[PDB]
Amino acid sequence: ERLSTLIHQRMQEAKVPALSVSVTIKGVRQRFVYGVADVASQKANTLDTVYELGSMSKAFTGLVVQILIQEGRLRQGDDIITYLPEMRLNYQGKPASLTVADFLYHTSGLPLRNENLLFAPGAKFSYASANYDVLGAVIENVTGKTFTEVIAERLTQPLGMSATVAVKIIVNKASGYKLGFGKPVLFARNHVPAAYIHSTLPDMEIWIDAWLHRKALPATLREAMSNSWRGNSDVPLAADNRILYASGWFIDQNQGPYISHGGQNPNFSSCIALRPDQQIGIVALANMNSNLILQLCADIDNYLRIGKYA
Repeated sequence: ERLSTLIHQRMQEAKVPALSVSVTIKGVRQRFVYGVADVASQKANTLDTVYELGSMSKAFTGLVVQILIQEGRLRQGDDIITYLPEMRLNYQGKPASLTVADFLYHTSGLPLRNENLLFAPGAKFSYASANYDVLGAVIENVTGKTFTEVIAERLTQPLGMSATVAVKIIVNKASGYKLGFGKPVLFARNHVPAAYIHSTLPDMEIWIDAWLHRKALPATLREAMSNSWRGNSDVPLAADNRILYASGWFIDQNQGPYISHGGQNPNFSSCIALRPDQQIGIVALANMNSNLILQLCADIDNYLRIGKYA
């Protein structure tokens, strides 16, 4: 019957040592912080505990690419070769053509030179985490700066997300655990844009708030946020999935707009979901990789939408 029972039950069923969840609706927000950030040391999961975002880093990368487009320093249509001269890619026998968009929207067909594509670029949606390391490079080639600097310069400092960092060790970072019979501790520079932004719950709340009040930020950010939520429709959709991919977010119109993404690292998992017509923002951070954490934001959304999750 209760939101804390749902969250605590999912935490146990998923066997994640620590779970932090934040839920906001109509400007009322509650936090659910459970468990331990480090098992052996019995260090409690606190508001300060730092998590890996995994694929939820892609929304940060995607927003920056959008800011750069909004400024005229880039276009989605731009050939990738101009920014990454080295990486030429193959399809059939023929050297393929690739655009920034192909990376943003996961239509690249990446199985990085001398490589064969799974399909002609633009032909299909196929999620490849590597697509956003490519855009990490692009953002570097464009600004002449490091990804880490651009993220801090463009997004975290202006938004005041002090504990959020794209890392080129960080205290307060929870231990990462894997799952076998029982949970063994398991606690990559080119892969940070796709998967290695680190943040805290309060900082992810700030991020959620900026997206929920994006009409009241400086125009450059605001127009880039709008464009960030434009899903790519020029792909085949499956019979039971017509959801679109936008800049590091899944966009679903069913009982929507419902805007979301999961994070799935070796040792960490997470999910974020926004329903901006009701001012709903949900974020979950966990220190273990579980498929149930990925579904947790949708449980919470069901609970808010109809009072049922079972």
